[PDB]
Amino acid sequence: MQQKLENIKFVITDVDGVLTDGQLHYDANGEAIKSFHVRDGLGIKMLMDADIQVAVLSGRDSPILRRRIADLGIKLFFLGKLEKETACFDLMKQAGVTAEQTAYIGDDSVDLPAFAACGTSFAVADAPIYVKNAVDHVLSTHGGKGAFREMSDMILQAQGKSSVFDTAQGFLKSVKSMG
Amino acid sequence: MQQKLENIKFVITDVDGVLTDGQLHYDANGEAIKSFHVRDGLGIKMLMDADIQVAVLSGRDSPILRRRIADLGIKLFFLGKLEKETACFDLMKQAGVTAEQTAYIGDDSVDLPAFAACGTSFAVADAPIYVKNAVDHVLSTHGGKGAFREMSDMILQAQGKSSVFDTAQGFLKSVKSMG
Amino acid sequence: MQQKLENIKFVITDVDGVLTDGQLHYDANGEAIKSFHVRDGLGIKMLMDADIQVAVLSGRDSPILRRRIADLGIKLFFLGKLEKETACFDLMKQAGVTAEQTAYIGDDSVDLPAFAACGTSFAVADAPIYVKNAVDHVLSTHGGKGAFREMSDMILQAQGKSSVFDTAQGFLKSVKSMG
Amino acid sequence: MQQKLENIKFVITDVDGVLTDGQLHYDANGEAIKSFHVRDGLGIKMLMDADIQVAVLSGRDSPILRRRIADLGIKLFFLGKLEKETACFDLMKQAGVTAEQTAYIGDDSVDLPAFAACGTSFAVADAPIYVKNAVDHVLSTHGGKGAFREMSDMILQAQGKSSVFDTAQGFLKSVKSMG
Ligand SMILES: O=C(O)[C@@]1(O)C[C@@H](O)[C@@H](O)[C@@H]([C@H](O)CO)O1
Ligand SMILES: O=C(O)[C@@]1(O)C[C@@H](O)[C@@H](O)[C@@H]([C@H](O)CO)O1
Ligand SMILES: O=C(O)[C@@]1(O)C[C@@H](O)[C@@H](O)[C@@H]([C@H](O)CO)O1
Ligand SMILES: O=C(O)[C@@]1(O)C[C@@H](O)[C@@H](O)[C@@H]([C@H](O)CO)O1
Repeated sequence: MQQKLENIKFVITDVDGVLTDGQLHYDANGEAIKSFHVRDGLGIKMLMDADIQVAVLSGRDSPILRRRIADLGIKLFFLGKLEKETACFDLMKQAGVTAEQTAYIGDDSVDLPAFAACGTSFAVADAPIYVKNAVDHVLSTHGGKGAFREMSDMILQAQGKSSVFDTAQGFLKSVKSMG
Repeated sequence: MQQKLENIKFVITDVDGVLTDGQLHYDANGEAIKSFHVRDGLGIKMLMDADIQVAVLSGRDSPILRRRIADLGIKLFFLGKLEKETACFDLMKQAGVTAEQTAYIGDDSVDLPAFAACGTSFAVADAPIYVKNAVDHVLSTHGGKGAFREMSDMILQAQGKSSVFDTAQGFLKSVKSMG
Repeated sequence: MQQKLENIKFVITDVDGVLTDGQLHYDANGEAIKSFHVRDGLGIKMLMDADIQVAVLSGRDSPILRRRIADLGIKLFFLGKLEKETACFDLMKQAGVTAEQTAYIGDDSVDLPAFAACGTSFAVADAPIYVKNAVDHVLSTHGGKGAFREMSDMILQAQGKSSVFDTAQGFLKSVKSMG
Repeated sequence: MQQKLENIKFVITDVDGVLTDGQLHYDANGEAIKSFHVRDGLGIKMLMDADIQVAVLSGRDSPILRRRIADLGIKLFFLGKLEKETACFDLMKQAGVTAEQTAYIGDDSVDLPAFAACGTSFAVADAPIYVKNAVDHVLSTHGGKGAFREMSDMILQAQGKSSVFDTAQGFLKSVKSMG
């Protein structure tokens, strides 16, 4: 993984079952709550601060997700988008990066075309076998439990930028970019 | 399981403890949130697209559940229905299928008559022993964690229709029927 | 456990960490959602139908809990009550039963006086060691995951009344008392 | 741990991933629900009653968190505070205690400066390796599942004050200070 992890400048993430644990919390009007993970959020800020852009690609759209996106300072994203191959290529163009500079993390069949578009692919731990087979690296953490952060930790460390998370002094240098 | 799985044209599912993990999220006015699983939802759409109808049978009713049902394009259902044997037979009549073409997935005693009505029965992994004893197949996944999708995956693969989930090209052929 | 389980006519249950998993879901105004378990609810109805009364004893009170209590047909209860010894004795008096006819299920220190008041005591699986030490029986299921139902199943079976849950015909005889 | 645990007079806790399991439950307007743990709450009251002050230190702020803080009788706290070293020292000054009388419990990189400021540090069980490496003691319980209570139990027992939790009589002596 080292040689691909080293050249990542852009990360695209699916939401449901990656940034969340797959649960859709309905009320009478549809999605009412989305549950994201706090250590994921910090990982997102760490990547951005380390000159790695972050994008969101989801087959669902909601004002809730759009709010979490704003909270995190995420700029590039396509929502309600079920055909994800063309979506990935469009996001890379906006990011000013190539496919081999791009990493994608997913959990289900809808992500299979995204895995094909991006140079590096990750699956969350609770992903089905046919998804795990299609990615470069299967993560040890379940979706919505820090799976993104585990990935972001890997990418940063590969590029020698682990101080932001493994030392008090490293964190307290990018602290203005953390929230 | 192959010979029964091959002839399934209709799936009836219980909600609480199957499509959910059994939790009822109350507020002051009763049920306030229901949590469904995203990979279950995709499995539901995949079955329908593969000419397998899907129905919901629940001993509880709520505007929340009725919304999730609408979101998924599910047509046939009986809610607030605790006597489930007659309910299953009525649903099969509406579906235009027979009992041996019908599969049911449940988690508790209330589902025991449904298991008797349908030709093929599944239990979620966290079902009690007396429920596991009564079904044809006990699933490895807990309710609300993809138990339905595990079943739907099994049914499709038995009928040679796994491409919709295990290949990017298969998924990107039924993509208009996925949401 | 058989000889005590056989003579139980009354069950008193704690809420947080027994009927729930211990989580308190706050909004700005305090408790906003309480999550109960569906298989617990059915167990509650089964006990009542088998001439075993059910009571709730909680150190917290909320309109949410009061709603779930009404939904279940539970009549006897004391809420916001942190001194639970006197509370248990008062509930037994209302139930028309004795201490050796009474079972209590708890998860934390506040339940320790309740264990002392009632003849039979249960601890949920995730209870601390000092709680497990104080009860007659430690359950295998975690609080809010069917711990009550596991107990209710035990009590009924001890008294020869397991048909209501382990047979379709048994369930479909008390079906009007199930919801 | 005994010699440090014995002289603790002040505990500072992080919220997300310690008092909660790391999940941020968004609606359209941001954080909509925070989930705390009931056995944690009792541990908080037990510490305070045993002349150990409790403080909250979080990089996030919300009316929800401020409500839970009020519910628990917690007085000292700094919210929305991402640089936590100076924050810890300020809290100790308000508490009238020293650094070697102070214990901190965290789960992520943002807590690394807090670990350095306080004499005794704890990590929740699901904390990353670089956090576990930085603390005096790694807890066996996951964040939001009683990790705080496990710590509070340890501190009290070290100081000979375990009766409040391991005996009915001990609990029923500080019962007015428990809620
Ligand atoms: O919202 C989050 O997920 C995030 O990780 C984001 C960060 O901005 C950071 O604020 C962290 C906490 O505030 C750190 O204690 O929350
Ligand atoms: O709501 C869902 O559960 C579902 O699985 C349904 C599908 O329509 C699909 O939209 C999927 C996601 O949108 C795929 O990324 O959500
Ligand atoms: O609300 C429940 O927990 C309960 O178990 C109660 C029962 O009344 C019953 O209705 C069951 C479901 O309705 C059975 O499918 O819900
Ligand atoms: O809100 C809680 O977490 C707390 O633990 C706090 C305590 O005040 C106590 O009231 C307990 C329950 O009320 C005990 O049954 O709740």
